[PDB]
Amino acid sequence: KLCLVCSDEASGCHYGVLTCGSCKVFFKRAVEGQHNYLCAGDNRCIIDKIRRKNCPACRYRKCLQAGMNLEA
Amino acid sequence: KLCLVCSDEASGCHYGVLTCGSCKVFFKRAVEGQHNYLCAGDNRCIIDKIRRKNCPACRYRKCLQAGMNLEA
DNA sequence: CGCCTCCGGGAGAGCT
DNA sequence: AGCTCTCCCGGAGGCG
Ligand SMILES: [Zn+2]
Ligand SMILES: [Zn+2]
Ligand SMILES: [Zn+2]
Ligand SMILES: [Zn+2]
Repeated sequence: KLCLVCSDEASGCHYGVLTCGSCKVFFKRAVEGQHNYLCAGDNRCIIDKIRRKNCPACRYRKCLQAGMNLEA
Repeated sequence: KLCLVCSDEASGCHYGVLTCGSCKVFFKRAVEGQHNYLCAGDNRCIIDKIRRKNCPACRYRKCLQAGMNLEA
């Protein structure tokens, strides 16, 4: 039921991991677009439905840590 | 709204032709399967929802004649 | 960003 | 086994 990256309600198993719609699309864009992000805090930011936009850096890291792979 | 091959409820436009979902996957498998297929009747089998299973030979023939190709 | 639609295709459950 | 067919998830394209 819950997204392993932000804990919004999960919409399926995406790129390997139980994930919400928005994190699926975010991850795809993050890898393909080869953006390189930057944490403005400690790399410890809180990623939930309310704060996930704030730190793409930590959100992307949480994505990686959950095991998201573009070709799972 | 009706599959151009078996007249079941069409699920959209697959490989060029308005078809149902089972005709989509059947055609793909037949083409790539490099398949013999011999009709047990006289190449005039009735292909509908309840009968499309019996004769791959006619189903495939009907698929091709409907314009299904693995390009579009 | 977060969401939509559309169609391709993997997979696995279930015949046969 | 081989075949059928639905469920689920992929990319592309587009949108506010
Ligand atoms: Zn999420
Ligand atoms: Zn951060
Ligand atoms: Zn059909
Ligand atoms: Zn036949």
